[PDB]
Amino acid sequence: MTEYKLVVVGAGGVGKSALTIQLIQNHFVDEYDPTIEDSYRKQVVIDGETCLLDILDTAGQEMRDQYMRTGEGFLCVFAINNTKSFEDIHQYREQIKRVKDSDDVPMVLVGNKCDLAARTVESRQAQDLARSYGIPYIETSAKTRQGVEDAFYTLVREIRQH
Ligand SMILES: Nc1nc2c(ncn2[C@@H]2O[C@H](COP(=O)(O)OP(=O)(O)NP(=O)(O)O)[C@@H](O)[C@H]2O)c(=O)[nH]1
Ligand SMILES: [Mg+2]
Repeated sequence: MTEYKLVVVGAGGVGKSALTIQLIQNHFVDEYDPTIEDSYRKQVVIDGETCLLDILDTAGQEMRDQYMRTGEGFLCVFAINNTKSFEDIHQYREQIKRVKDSDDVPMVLVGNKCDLAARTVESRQAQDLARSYGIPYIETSAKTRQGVEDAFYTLVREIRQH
């Protein structure tokens, strides 16, 4: 079956693992557990297509290039309550394009932790940034599961159109 190699990247503590585990295990992890490198494989049916999602969950701690190279699509995540994680987004995108030798790689910008009230990053500025990159923007919450499937499925569809 079709296998989609997805890579989750972004600053430390934005919720990369929480989003992935919510998608794979149906539960919100409210634990301090920094990631070094973890991979998840799950069979799923998306729009009638039986496929295998091979997800690489990466570390936020500044081996990256190696895994970005094989990745077919990327979820670039930041937290809506951490301005620094939003700014860092640019550095991650630039590194992905340099490693993939392309100006256009399947990508989705993910604004996580939208269940929080203390927002420092307006949805407008994130949407504007996404528009300039030419990629979709989706707000998620690993806690309420809001937008979780949306983020991953949209990335798969982006890969299908590339
Ligand atoms: N309220 C709320 N907390 C979240 C959300 N996603 C993650 N968190 C919390 O944020 C903290 C860090 O999440 P985690 O998934 O470990 O982040 P990471 O980006 O994977 N960290 P690392 O890069 O070190 O591997 C945890 O306490 C987790 O519960 C969310 O949508 N809402
Ligand atoms: Mg993690």
